[PDB]
Amino acid sequence: KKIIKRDYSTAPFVLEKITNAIANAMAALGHGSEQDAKLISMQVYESLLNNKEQESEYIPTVEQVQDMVEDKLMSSEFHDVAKAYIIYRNKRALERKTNIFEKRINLKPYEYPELNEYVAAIRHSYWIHTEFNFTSDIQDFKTGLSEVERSAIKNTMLAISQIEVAVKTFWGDVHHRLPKPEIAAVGATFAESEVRHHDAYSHLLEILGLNEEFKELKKKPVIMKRVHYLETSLKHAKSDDDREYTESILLFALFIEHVSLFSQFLIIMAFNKHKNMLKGISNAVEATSKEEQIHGDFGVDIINIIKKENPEWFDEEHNNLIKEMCLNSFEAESKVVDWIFEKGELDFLPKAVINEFLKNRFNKSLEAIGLEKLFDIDEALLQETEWFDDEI
Amino acid sequence: EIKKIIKRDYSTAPFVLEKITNAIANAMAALGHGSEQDAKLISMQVYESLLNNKEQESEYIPTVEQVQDMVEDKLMSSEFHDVAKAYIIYRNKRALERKTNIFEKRINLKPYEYPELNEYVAAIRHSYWIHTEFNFTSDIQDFKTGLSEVERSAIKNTMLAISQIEVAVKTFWGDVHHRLPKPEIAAVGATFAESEVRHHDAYSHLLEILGLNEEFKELKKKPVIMKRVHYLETSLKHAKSDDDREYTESILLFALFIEHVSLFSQFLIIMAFNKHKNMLKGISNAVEATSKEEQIHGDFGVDIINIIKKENPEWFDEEHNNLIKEMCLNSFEAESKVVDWIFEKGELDFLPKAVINEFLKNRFNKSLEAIGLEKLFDIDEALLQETEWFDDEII
Amino acid sequence: EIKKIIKRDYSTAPFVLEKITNAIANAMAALGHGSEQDAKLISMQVYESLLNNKEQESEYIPTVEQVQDMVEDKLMSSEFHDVAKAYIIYRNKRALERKTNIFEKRINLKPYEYPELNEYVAAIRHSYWIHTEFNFTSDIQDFKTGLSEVERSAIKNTMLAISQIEVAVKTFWGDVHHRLPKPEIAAVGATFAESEVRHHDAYSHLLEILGLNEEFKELKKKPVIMKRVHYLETSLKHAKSDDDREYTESILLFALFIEHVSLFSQFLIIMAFNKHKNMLKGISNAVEATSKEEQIHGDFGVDIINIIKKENPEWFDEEHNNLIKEMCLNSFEAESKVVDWIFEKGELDFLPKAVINEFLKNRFNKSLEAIGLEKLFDIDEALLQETEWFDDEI
Amino acid sequence: IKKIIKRDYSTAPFVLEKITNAIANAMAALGHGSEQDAKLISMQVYESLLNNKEQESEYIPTVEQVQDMVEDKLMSSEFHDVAKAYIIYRNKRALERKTNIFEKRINLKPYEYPELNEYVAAIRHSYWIHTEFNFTSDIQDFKTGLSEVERSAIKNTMLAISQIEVAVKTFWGDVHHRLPKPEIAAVGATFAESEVRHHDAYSHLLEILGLNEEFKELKKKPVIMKRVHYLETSLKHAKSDDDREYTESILLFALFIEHVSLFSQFLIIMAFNKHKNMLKGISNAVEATSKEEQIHGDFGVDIINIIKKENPEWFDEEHNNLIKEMCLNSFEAESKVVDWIFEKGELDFLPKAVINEFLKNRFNKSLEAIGLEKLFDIDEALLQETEWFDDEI
Ligand SMILES: Nc1ncnc2c1ncn2[C@H]1C[C@H](O)[C@@H](COP(=O)(O)OP(=O)(O)OP(=O)(O)O)O1
Ligand SMILES: Nc1ncnc2c1ncn2[C@H]1C[C@H](O)[C@@H](COP(=O)(O)OP(=O)(O)OP(=O)(O)O)O1
Ligand SMILES: Nc1ncnc2c1ncn2[C@H]1C[C@H](O)[C@@H](COP(=O)(O)OP(=O)(O)OP(=O)(O)O)O1
Ligand SMILES: Nc1ncnc2c1ncn2[C@H]1C[C@H](O)[C@@H](COP(=O)(O)OP(=O)(O)OP(=O)(O)O)O1
Ligand SMILES: Nc1ncnc2c1ncn2[C@H]1C[C@H](O)[C@@H](COP(=O)(O)OP(=O)(O)OP(=O)(O)O)O1
Ligand SMILES: Nc1ncnc2c1ncn2[C@H]1C[C@H](O)[C@@H](COP(=O)(O)OP(=O)(O)OP(=O)(O)O)O1
Ligand SMILES: Nc1ncnc2c1ncn2[C@H]1C[C@H](O)[C@@H](COP(=O)(O)OP(=O)(O)OP(=O)(O)O)O1
Ligand SMILES: Nc1ncnc2c1ncn2[C@H]1C[C@H](O)[C@@H](COP(=O)(O)OP(=O)(O)OP(=O)(O)O)O1
Ligand SMILES: [Mg+2]
Ligand SMILES: [Mg+2]
Ligand SMILES: [Mg+2]
Ligand SMILES: [Mg+2]
Ligand SMILES: [Mn+2]
Ligand SMILES: [Mn+2]
Ligand SMILES: [Mn+2]
Ligand SMILES: [Mn+2]
Ligand SMILES: [Mn+2]
Ligand SMILES: [Mn+2]
Ligand SMILES: [Mn+2]
Ligand SMILES: [Mn+2]
Repeated sequence: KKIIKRDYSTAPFVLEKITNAIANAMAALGHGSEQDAKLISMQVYESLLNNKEQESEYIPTVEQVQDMVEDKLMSSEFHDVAKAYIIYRNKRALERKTNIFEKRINLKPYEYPELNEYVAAIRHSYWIHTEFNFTSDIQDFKTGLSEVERSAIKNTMLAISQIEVAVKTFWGDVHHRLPKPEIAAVGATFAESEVRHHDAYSHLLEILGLNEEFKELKKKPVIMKRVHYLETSLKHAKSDDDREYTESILLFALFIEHVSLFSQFLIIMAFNKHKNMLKGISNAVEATSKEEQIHGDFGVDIINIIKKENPEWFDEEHNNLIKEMCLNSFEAESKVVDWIFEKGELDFLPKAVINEFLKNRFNKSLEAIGLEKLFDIDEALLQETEWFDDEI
Repeated sequence: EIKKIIKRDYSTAPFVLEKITNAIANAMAALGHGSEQDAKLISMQVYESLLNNKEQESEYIPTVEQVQDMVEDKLMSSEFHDVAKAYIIYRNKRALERKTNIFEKRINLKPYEYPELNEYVAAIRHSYWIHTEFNFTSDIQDFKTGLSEVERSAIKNTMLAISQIEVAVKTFWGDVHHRLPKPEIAAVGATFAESEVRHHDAYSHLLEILGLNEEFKELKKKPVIMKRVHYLETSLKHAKSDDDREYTESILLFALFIEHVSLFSQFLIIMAFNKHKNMLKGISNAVEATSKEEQIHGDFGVDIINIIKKENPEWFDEEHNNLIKEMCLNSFEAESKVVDWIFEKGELDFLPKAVINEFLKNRFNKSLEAIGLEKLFDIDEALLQETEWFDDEII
Repeated sequence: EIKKIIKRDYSTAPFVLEKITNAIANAMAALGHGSEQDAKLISMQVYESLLNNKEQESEYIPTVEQVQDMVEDKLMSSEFHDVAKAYIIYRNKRALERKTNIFEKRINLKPYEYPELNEYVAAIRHSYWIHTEFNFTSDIQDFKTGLSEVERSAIKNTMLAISQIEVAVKTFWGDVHHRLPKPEIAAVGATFAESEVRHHDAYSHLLEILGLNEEFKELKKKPVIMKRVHYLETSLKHAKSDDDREYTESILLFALFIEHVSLFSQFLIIMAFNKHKNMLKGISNAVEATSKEEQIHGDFGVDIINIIKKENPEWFDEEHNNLIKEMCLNSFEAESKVVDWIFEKGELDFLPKAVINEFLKNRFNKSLEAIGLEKLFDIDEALLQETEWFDDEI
Repeated sequence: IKKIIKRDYSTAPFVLEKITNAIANAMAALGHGSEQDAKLISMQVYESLLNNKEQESEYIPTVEQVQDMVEDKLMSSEFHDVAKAYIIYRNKRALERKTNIFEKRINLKPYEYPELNEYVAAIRHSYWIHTEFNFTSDIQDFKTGLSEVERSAIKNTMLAISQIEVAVKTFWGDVHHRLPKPEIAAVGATFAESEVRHHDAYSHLLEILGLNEEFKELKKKPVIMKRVHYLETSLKHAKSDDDREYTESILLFALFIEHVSLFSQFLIIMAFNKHKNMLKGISNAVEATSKEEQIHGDFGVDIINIIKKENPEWFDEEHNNLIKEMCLNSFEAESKVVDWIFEKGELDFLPKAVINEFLKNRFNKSLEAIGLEKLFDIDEALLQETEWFDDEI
């Protein structure tokens, strides 16, 4: 009575669909007739009937029906039709496969409609800094935070602005190498969120009087070693080779988007969760974290589409490079944290707790692709930042 | 005496003789020929000649460049000939370095070379909308049962015409930073690019809910649409060119004619329909929001063209102005034919083709005039006044 | 009774039944259905059906593909249906992988995919020439105290027209390996590129010694030349394109019309002069040497197009074929105008424009026919016969 | 004043009318002054030049000294506007006369670097095909005439040459993309075709010597993998879109790859024929390849010196330490290739010590050619043993 289609949907069983598929294979070779096709269809039907005998819960698949058609054509006089059927079916199956790097003729239907959720995610998360009030935050600096706390916040703000207050064009340019309408939609939507993040942190540098301090940040050794791993990771961002460009997406989504700013997002939101201070800045950092989580997630999905389509590319040589880069990302981010707390650590958020938080983020990134974790974790120290992931 | 000076930016400032002395002293120090005492002597000569021009002849304010020309003249009249020559060369080199090039990348993020362009990001953030904010329930009812066959055919054709531009992959603005590598331009491009994602989603939804998906796939086979695709593709011929001059022609025709005129006859039809018949409420709200964002898109293009013209005036000769004028006529011919096709089953009493055609002719003239070019069409101000309400709702 | 087999490379080899047995056993091993014993039984059936063909043919020799079709047929007739299906798919997959793609890079240097293309390197090594090998002394004497004003104007214009193409930077052949990344194509590219340096140096020297350097700088302003530059640039529109189908149009128009027809009216004019008037002995020698090298250049391009057509037949539709025929006519119109300009001061009695025009029309038809297209020009066989000596000199 | 030094440093007869006309043209351009005024200014320039000659040090004026003098007299005169316009026009003409190797140009002629045309003439002169040589004697020398030690050394030397030569080589043929000059395009295309000839020659030698199978397996040898590593590192930026990165590739390629990588192997084959009077055919082919490799590296040295002269800022201590670092890595790997060639034993007439000094010296000459200091200490006695090699080339 029913059939499971290729898209896993159920549809009413129509024997004429089997008859016509056989008749078309027959017509293509000039061997057989509508009468012969009807006979073969019945043989296929009688066989399906016998499968409902072994199991009452059985409903045939389109691929099970196809395998059966082929088997009956091999058992018949129409061997040339059987061979042509096998080849034709296999050719259509190969044509139905997707290539993320290849352009398509038609706009609709989408090849990866699940990616449309990323446009909806950013439209939901959409924010402008002008929606927040930084008045309490300015006062927290004037008459509520200690020299040690104010140095840590200043350094954290500067570290976020290093990445955020810049020209960011990776997502906006992703459609040049992944030429899909659904990816272009995501790319454009993410590019604009990067304009909003720039405007937020550029405003915060202004109102906090950190503009001069920001221009001189590039000359700091800790920042130069950070710029070095960031630029190394984006080495192939403009490459014409699809495998080289995949390395850029990988390191960018997994480590840049998902770990580079989160030691800093943690610090600002720690001050707020703990002391109920930095209200406006915390709101802006939380909204950034939410959009950064969406950015990294899309990258993880893109990598998994690439891996599924080109599994050969993901060998031991590739996996050792990712693990090499992951460690260099950690060592550089750990030294950024050391610089943030140059004037002293915070009793409520020590460097040890921040370092476990980073190590874990890097492991989750590795695990998201299908790689084994790189760091051993102190579960007790990690539990101290469980509140962060509950809020994002 | 001399109390004021006109600066390079044409602003006025109090006259300070030490500024002339220091400029001369620095030229002298660079060569090791002359002293502050000699510089002071030359400054006075410059000052005395500046007075001879003022109260003595026409009651003027000297310019920084008139001062510079005078410094050079006194240096040549003095013993410091090597200083005179070095001053001439340094001044000219500083003049060249001071120029902005929209096509060249700059070293530092701040200061911005074109900070006026930042207003376009603010404009789109203000005009920002998603179709999910509107309710198209009444519109679906109007279209399926509430419209006459003449009205329905016109609306269907208008919707299809908007969708052949809007329901497509649009990456021009998102890619503008490749040839115009400025942070402030990159910000505008990204914001405009996302606005096109929203425009696509809106008209794609409208094709779905109005049951026009099948008529949309078959639209490409229509002669009027093929003729439209032809001028649109001709206009974007150099959109991916590596020559800055060729690429400028693409920005020009795209901003001035594609962004400012191609969809506006259709935008006018939907607006006039709601205005007179109080129908197509949701679609009207969506068309109005698209019109506002298209006006912003074309405006940015106009500004970009005027920056390019100011920096490369040689590129904008009579041969290139005749090409724009010709393409403007081809854009009008094709859009006028689109309007004829929209009203194939009959014209609307409240909005005749004659009123639509004057509205288009005027939009094309404003585009030409916005770029310092001569108007192309002669306008009947009476037929044009019938669509004045449209420019009220967009501004 | 079956002693030989035709292999895939069309070579004949002794028939070995164990080769059939092992192919069946590998398909059987891959699925875990059957045994070596079952494979030998299927082999015997295959051998038996091959003999039935020998009964009907005569000295029937099976091909590897006929043996393959037979293996499949016996597997379908047997209990091993899964093995028959897997054999069909594997054989077909292996055949698809064996196909060549001119635009794709290969892993190994040897074996060559197109070894016939190596002949072009040998062809140029044979035709290789430097202008310094010829003597232009008699030519300088002819060009002053030997030619009439009509003859001298024609020669100067012919030389200038040749130089319009030859005295320039030519990098198409040298850059062909970027889009057709084959070692054998890279060899031809480099060899053809150097020949262009030799062609440039030749015509640049002739402009110097004939005192045509000033006339050459002001040739670009001539309407006939601007019209020529227009079709030449249109033809090379996609020469640096990143799309393989667009780039193929550039190779096509370039090899077929630019290389094989653009300079040939001029080559014919100079040759005619040495043949009939017995003059310009040095210049005729260089022109003949260039003609032979241009014929080699266009020929390689024709071979490249035929490889592309064989591999992507879908690309060569009616829309494509109408563009080639459109461009072929524009090439002819522009070249016919060039001939009119060469003879602005008067035609030559031994070589009239009508004879030159039939010569061109025919060259364009041969180009079209070389890539399997229809002959586009109406030919006066009598007027054409007047220049058959040229082709009987390349 | 009888003669003047021109911009190209050539001497020419002094003509005062050349000064008069330059002044008159500056005057004519503004409509300020006359030929009479130009003549007066010319004389002032002449008189001041005369003051530096007969009266001072028997000097010869240069075009730029005459130009500075013209400007000085114009500044001393009433024509301050033409004095200024002269200064600007002279400086504009001087800026236009500057060359940028990375930039295109409107006109084919005149050439910016006409000295580079000599490289096309050099290759046309050195042009050869392997079909011109007779390898009959060589084939038998290899099968039956060589000892086990000698045979192994020749086989390894041939395989080492072929590692570089039997391959697709497109660097020179692609140089015009980043150095877009007609004169560079001419050398590049000429050099690219010579590499096709080199490929055909060593591919034929692998065939006739029965080394095709040993060649396919050569890639798996640790010494060869180590060699491929420095060669690929050196050509890291060969396809880069940055002019400074691409310059590093040209540098390492011309100086070390072209001028040194194959020269130990070229020396082995030459020395063998010289001493043993065997491998006459192969020696002829090797000598012809050595001659064309010397031309290839020389053009590269000239290109680097043009780049250095135009962008001196690029050649700092950080850059120079990288070249010296890469030069040592090239030497280490090449010396390892020498050890592998003689794995079955050294040659009495050509020991590894003599080959190693020969290499060290070649690397020093490369460094010195682009104005860098040497790196290796040389044993002049061991080096003298290979002076015949440089005489042959
Ligand atoms: N509803 C059905 N009832 C019975 N057999 C079916 C049905 N749908 C598909 N099949 C089987 C018959 C053939 O063996 C095979 C392919 O048939 P076909 O008519 O092309 O449908 P389909 O599943 O490929 O979808 P589509 O209509 O989009 O091509 O699947
Ligand atoms: N020309 C033919 N030669 C051989 N078999 C054929 C031919 N035409 C149809 N068939 C058979 C084999 C196919 O699996 C079956 C259904 O046909 P068809 O709908 O065209 O393809 P399909 O179901 O395999 O894939 P798809 O739905 O992606 O088009 O009919
Ligand atoms: N206020 C002034 N009073 C008199 N002369 C002035 C004044 N400002 C500028 N000048 C003249 C003096 C010199 O000839 C020439 C350049 O002087 P300078 O001190 O560099 O100022 P400026 O106009 O270039 O501004 P800036 O501070 O941006 O360099 O302009
Ligand atoms: N090093 C120098 N050599 C020669 N002339 C000099 C030098 N320094 C200063 N001068 C002269 C010429 C300059 O036009 C003038 C003012 O100097 P400066 O402010 O540095 O340049 P400027 O006003 O022309 O341009 P800008 O202010 O835009 O950099 O003084
Ligand atoms: N000499 C032969 N005698 C009989 N059958 C043969 C012979 N050579 C090939 N075949 C048939 C047997 C199989 O059906 C089919 C493929 O067999 P196979 O052993 O792979 O040889 P081949 O022709 O593909 O060459 P290769 O050894 O390079 O793979 O061809
Ligand atoms: N793994 C297998 N699954 C199914 N059939 C197989 C398998 N291995 C061998 N065969 C069958 C089908 C092949 O055509 C035949 C000969 O095998 P094979 O030499 O590997 O391929 P082939 O001769 O078709 O192509 P080629 O020689 O070019 O690789 O044996
Ligand atoms: N032979 C000469 N005798 C005297 N002055 C000369 C001579 N040649 C050049 N000069 C001086 C005069 C002017 O100041 C300056 C430029 O003069 P000019 O006539 O343009 O010659 P040149 O050196 O630039 O060569 P060219 O003829 O190629 O332009 O050089
Ligand atoms: N139009 C002019 N305006 C100002 N000075 C001029 C003009 N024409 C000639 N002169 C002066 C300045 C020049 O240096 C000099 C010689 O003229 P010219 O040969 O044209 O340039 P040049 O010798 O400096 O460079 P070049 O040889 O590269 O052309 O005469
Ligand atoms: Mg189907
Ligand atoms: Mg200044
Ligand atoms: Mg096989
Ligand atoms: Mg001159
Ligand atoms: Mn961000
Ligand atoms: Mn981000
Ligand atoms: Mn839009
Ligand atoms: Mn728009
Ligand atoms: Mn040629
Ligand atoms: Mn040619
Ligand atoms: Mn070589
Ligand atoms: Mn070389």
